Amino acid sequence: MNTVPFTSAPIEVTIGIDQYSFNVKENQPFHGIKDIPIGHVHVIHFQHADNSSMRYGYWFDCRMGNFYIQYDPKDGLYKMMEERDGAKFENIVHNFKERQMMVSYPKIDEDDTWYNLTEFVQMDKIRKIVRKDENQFSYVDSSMTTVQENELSDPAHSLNYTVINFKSREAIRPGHEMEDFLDKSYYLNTVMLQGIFKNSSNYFGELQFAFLNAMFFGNYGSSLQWHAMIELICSSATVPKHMLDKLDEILYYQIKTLPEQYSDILLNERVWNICLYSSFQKNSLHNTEKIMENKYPELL
Amino acid sequence: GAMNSSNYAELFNNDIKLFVDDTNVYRVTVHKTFEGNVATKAINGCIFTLNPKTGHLFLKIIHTSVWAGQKRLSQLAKWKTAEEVSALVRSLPKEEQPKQIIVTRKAMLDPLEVHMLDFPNIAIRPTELRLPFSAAMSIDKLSDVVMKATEPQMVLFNIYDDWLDRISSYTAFSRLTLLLRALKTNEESAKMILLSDPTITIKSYHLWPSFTDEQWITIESQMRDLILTEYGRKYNV
Ligand SMILES: O=C(Cn1cncn1)c1cccc(F)c1
Repeated sequence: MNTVPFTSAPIEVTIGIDQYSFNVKENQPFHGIKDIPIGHVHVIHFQHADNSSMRYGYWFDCRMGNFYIQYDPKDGLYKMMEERDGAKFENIVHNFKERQMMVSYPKIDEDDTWYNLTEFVQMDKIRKIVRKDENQFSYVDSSMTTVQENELSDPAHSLNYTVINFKSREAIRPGHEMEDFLDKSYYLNTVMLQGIFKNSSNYFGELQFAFLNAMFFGNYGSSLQWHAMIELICSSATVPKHMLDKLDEILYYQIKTLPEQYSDILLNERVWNICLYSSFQKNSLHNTEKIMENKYPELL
Repeated sequence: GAMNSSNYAELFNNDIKLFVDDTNVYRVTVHKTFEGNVATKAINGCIFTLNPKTGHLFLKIIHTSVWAGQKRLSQLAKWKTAEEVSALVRSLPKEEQPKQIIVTRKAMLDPLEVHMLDFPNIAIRPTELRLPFSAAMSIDKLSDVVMKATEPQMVLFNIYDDWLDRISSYTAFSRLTLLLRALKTNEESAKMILLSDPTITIKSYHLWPSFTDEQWITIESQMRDLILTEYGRKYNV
């Protein structure tokens, strides 16, 4: 179990850790979060009480270093930093753990939600989508645009998701125009899986990371990427059986976790109705179709 | 974006464009089988690709052999249309290639866009106009060449005959659509109008009769009467 200490909490803020969140008051004696499970990536995120604009946060893996949060009064936000001095970090953490000024990551023992949302998400891949190579952790916020969004303006602060475009030469083989547009299996299996992602775990990991950024930061381009990667599978006649089974589980847990009140903006009516009711894989996502029909029958 | 009544004069400017109509590509007769079921028999079709400024018509004849052994023919017809339009553009010299292609039915947009990915600078546009190009098969010489074809074939026409010697492209296109709208609303009456007077002939190298200017006004007036009427006969007014 690992710990992300906080130097202090000088501004009132809602702090998220993975799917949990809690309110900290201005200058409350809050010194961080303890008992964070090892073996998973995590996201610690923020929404200032004064400015609900800009949710922002940091993806990290405690196996990659000792990280802590301190407020920066010049840039006006809680920044993740790394403590290089291990002994110093141990002492600062133990003292705060003794004074009980930390919240405990509140995982219920039965609960596999976070694992199921992050099963294929790896910190090394996150760091390639979010390019800032001097830090081991990755900052995301509501307003960052994707590489594909910029092609349609600061390249350093972008989300470099894999570009997927159904009406592109990459997607459409000369002489197979109709075939490849109506059945995307070529594009899915040869171009993306074999060519770009190398395997379906890396594909699913980017899909999961895009959903999480859409849900935690309301990041619009992430939401586009999540739906694009779903649609590319649902619109492929030929998908490995294991990939369909795993996708159904992935989507099921995303749909389960989505706040009921955010469905109107984070779910694309067209993509979902196509995937569940029209596409090649309309009969292949049983768990996802059941939760969608019972939780958001309005969208459909 | 879309083509409508507001940007209608764009059609006659000096940017090469083409209208593409796919309504006569996949054509069928519906009939009963010996067992009393229903079946279709395809008949030859055509793509109607028209330069509205010049009158040049690229009539790609769609021979029924192209449907043999194929499924979902209405969907395939849109892709076959787009393949043939793309092949046409590629056959043209660069300075003759269109800068825009306007499709008369929105279902053609994605098929054409995909087939024209090699031409990112050619804008593919829909239109809000209800253009009557489906009536092209009421022009006898066009129907004749489609029905006689025994193989895929492209035939070139000037759908304006020699009118551009005397009138502008805007007027020529208005006359064309009036004639076609008439032929679409009541083909018999429209054809009666065009041919009642046997002293006005169709030149061997033309599609429509050799009317004088004054005769064209009389003709155009009768076609508008027909269209307004049939609109009464239809709505009882
Ligand atoms: O580096 C620091 C504190 N500091 C060092 N130089 C300037 N500020 C640190 C490390 C670990 C946990 C924590 F709360 C603070």
